[PDB]
Amino acid sequence: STGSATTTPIDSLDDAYITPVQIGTPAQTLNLDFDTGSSDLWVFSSETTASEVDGQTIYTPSKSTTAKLLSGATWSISYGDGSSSSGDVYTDTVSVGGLTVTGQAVESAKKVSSSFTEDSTIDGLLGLAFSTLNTVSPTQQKTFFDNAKASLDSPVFTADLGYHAPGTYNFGFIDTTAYTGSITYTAVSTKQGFWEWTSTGYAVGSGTFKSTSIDGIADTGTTLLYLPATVVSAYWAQVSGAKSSSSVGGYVFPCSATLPSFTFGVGSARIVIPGDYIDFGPISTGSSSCFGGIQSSAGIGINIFGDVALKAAFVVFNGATTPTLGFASK
Ligand SMILES: Cc1cccc(C(=O)NN)c1
Repeated sequence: STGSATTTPIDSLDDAYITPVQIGTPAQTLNLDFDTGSSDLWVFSSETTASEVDGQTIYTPSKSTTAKLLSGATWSISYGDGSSSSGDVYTDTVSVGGLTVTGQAVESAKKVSSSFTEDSTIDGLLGLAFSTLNTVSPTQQKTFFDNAKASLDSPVFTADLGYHAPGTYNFGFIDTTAYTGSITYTAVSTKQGFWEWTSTGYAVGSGTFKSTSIDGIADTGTTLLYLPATVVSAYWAQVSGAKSSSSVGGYVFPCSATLPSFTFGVGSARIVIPGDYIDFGPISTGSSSCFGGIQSSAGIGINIFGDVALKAAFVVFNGATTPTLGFASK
């Protein structure tokens, strides 16, 4: 089997991407945020505290003939941006792009934090990191990909995120028409539950390539590119007027400035992030100060290849017995 679904930015800045997901019988279609940095599939639901729901589409398990309470199960998750959600669990049929899993753990939110309430476009998350990060207790549950894996033609999924445009998640196959050149594969550590790998270095604009190991995660659920402070300083030093602002919480620049590209290494291969990808617009409406898409990972504890980086590439998440990551230009 295979599946193929279109993923769509939620706003004009590509702050996140939503993918339609069919849950239950008859199908309830929810728009979920596919997140290779977490491992819970959770949704706004009929059980979510009423005051915390504002425009989201909800899953109602009582209306699904295939929904079964996972008795005694609870879940509770906190994300890197300080947001959080929690609730109980049902198993139900879940389909993505024609690929169907039965008995998928669907985590029903009883509580979500303010940032989820305030974003009407995201109806929940679909985690695609390793199942060892799943928060369901007392019995940890498997991700959609983990459950689908044995049935897939090939044990892989791919992320092809668009720049200010729709893209694609495929399951079970590699679309050889979706990238240029070759796919370069690189080693993955699963020890922290993430798609964790080591970049071979970077360059800024037309600058020479600095060979240096940068350990980080491929994380579709994170908007920006977070790298060591040395690397980020070297990037913004090439942008006239750029400054790190403690009041804003990162690097900002005048948008009258032209942004250089940023290149990262994948083995001997190179992925080039165009300068325009690194522009996240005015810090507040009407402001001439724009927020940077490359920020310091200092204090996060880990480097994060988020959407800014991944949308410059065709990315293979290879879930073979020994997992690997593949990157191609496109
Ligand atoms: C590195 C890290 C730490 C905490 C949460 C996340 C996550 O959920 N990413 N989408 C990632």
